[PDB]
Amino acid sequence: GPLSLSVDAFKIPKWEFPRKNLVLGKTLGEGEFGKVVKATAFHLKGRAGYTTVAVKMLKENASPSELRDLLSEFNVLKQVNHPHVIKLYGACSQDGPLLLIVEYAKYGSLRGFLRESRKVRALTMGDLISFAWQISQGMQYLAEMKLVHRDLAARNILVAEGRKMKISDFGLSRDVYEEDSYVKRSQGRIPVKWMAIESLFDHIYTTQSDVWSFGVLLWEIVTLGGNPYPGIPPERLFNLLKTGHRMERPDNCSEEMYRLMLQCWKQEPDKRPVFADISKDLEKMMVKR
Amino acid sequence: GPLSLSVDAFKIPKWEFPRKNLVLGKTLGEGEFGKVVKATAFHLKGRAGYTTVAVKMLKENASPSELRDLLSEFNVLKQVNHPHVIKLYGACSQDGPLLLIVEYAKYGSLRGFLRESRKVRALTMGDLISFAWQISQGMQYLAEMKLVHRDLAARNILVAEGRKMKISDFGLSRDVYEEDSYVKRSQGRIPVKWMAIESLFDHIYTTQSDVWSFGVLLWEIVTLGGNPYPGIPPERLFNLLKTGHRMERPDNCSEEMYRLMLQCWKQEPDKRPVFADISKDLEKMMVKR
Ligand SMILES: Nc1ncnc2c1ncn2[C@@H]1O[C@H](COP(=O)(O)O)[C@@H](O)[C@H]1O
Ligand SMILES: Nc1ncnc2c1ncn2[C@@H]1O[C@H](COP(=O)(O)O)[C@@H](O)[C@H]1O
Repeated sequence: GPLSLSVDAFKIPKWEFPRKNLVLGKTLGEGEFGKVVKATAFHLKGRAGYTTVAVKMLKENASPSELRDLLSEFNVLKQVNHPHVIKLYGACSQDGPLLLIVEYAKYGSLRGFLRESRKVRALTMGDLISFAWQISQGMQYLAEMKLVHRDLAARNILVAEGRKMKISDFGLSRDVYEEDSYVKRSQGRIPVKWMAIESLFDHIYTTQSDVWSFGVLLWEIVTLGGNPYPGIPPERLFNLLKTGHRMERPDNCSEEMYRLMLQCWKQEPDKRPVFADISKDLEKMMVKR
Repeated sequence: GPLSLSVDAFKIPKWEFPRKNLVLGKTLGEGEFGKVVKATAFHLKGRAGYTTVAVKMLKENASPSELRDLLSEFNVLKQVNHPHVIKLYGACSQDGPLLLIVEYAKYGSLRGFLRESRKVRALTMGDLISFAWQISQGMQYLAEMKLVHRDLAARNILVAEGRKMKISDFGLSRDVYEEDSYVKRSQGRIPVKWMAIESLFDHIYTTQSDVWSFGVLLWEIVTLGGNPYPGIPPERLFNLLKTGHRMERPDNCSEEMYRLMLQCWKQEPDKRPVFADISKDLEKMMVKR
């Protein structure tokens, strides 16, 4: 089937890194299909000595779906280059488990980062605006590359040296040059509280649904890593969304900032801003303190 | 789409149990889509007082796929009744998260049970034969009900009072009355080292692929919860299987018992035994000590 084809195609070099020059350490976390360890790499891509890196691999008892997801992420990270997208350095596919070697972000996920802090780490409203703007810059680049990310959420943004945002977790990202949408027949593996209404009901993914997710991500940033639709079971989402309900304005959120989330949540996909608009909105709030 | 339909259909009574008569306790474990807690239920289905039960629910940030899986398991457990299939008592769908209330197996999963023991808990070869035979009895009942389980593995068999086997985890089970196969277009969410060769390559599931999985389950029992194809990455499975390689005879395994696993692993699905044969084989080994 499609996977045995990919696996053989794959197994039969700008990117291959020798296993014996990689040393694995502590677990940094598990996503939906991969597990990430901290690692160090010897003589990696022209850098002398060791370089601290992160490594993605399959978990115990990986399913065909997870393997496909990992090969997919690999295939996306090859094409992609932007100071706010996590950077890929190589892979080991030749004599052990499949491993992806990516850029190490020292502060971990944005969720964890935000949950460890408070608002006056002490973060200003400016820092949060700055975080949202960086991610938005990255999204505009991907939307231009014609890639739908699909899984935009605070747990999937990493925080690197300098508090730089890195968009992460490309297992579920899809190419949309041809038709400007990705449509998936069976049920998506993306959490329901981050999905656009039309992805939920109709299985349609576009850059405009990434904007929806970004809106939820904004809610996460502004609340310092709160849980969306708190206390509401995911199954109530169908009806609550289609009857026009949205999350209430959170505390420590200006009128203009809440207007931007509501706008990312418009039922009609074409009424939502594009990432360039979102970027221009956050810049404007930044400069007005 | 198909899910919003199910969720509404569902939300709009032999099985409904009042939430306020259920009290939740410690986590017992997480599967691929659900999380299970220990629980106690007041006045459950004609039983006076409290009854210790297990409860399945959605994890944090459940995806449409996981929700569908949970509704599916619910829909299967309603139809099913056998002393070696986990028993369903009710659900709470009316004013909180969706919860399935099932029979509590006090020894947990068979994997954990077996890994905690040694071979002379001290378990005889007879006890292991007895375990395999019970599971096989349950599988014959399901195959007769025209249900493909799909996810047969030691982690998905529970051990109840009296060391009774209970087949568990019905999220992925499918009806096959009409056509005697379940075929899934996209990539399965079942671990690759338990899948039949034709499920791996061609996405075909039948009672005969359940037999394949059972063969792997037998390997797990006989090794006291060993890890299949140890040290071999799941992605090498395509080629290793299609070139006719299988797991070597493990230690503490008779010739006749190893013959039964190889037979469950025959490339051609029609050359594998049916569960009734498997049952008759294990009975025969039992009685010859
Ligand atoms: N490059 C990285 N550097 C540090 N931690 C990471 C990195 N990639 C992933 N992680 C951690 O592991 C988790 C799972 O990653 P993922 O499987 O890509 O969603 C993340 O939420 C982070 O906690
Ligand atoms: N009825 C039950 N009684 C005790 N433990 C259970 C029960 N159902 C599930 N578990 C535990 O939770 C794990 C996940 O269950 P599942 O999500 O059905 O695969 C199992 O592997 C067991 O460790």
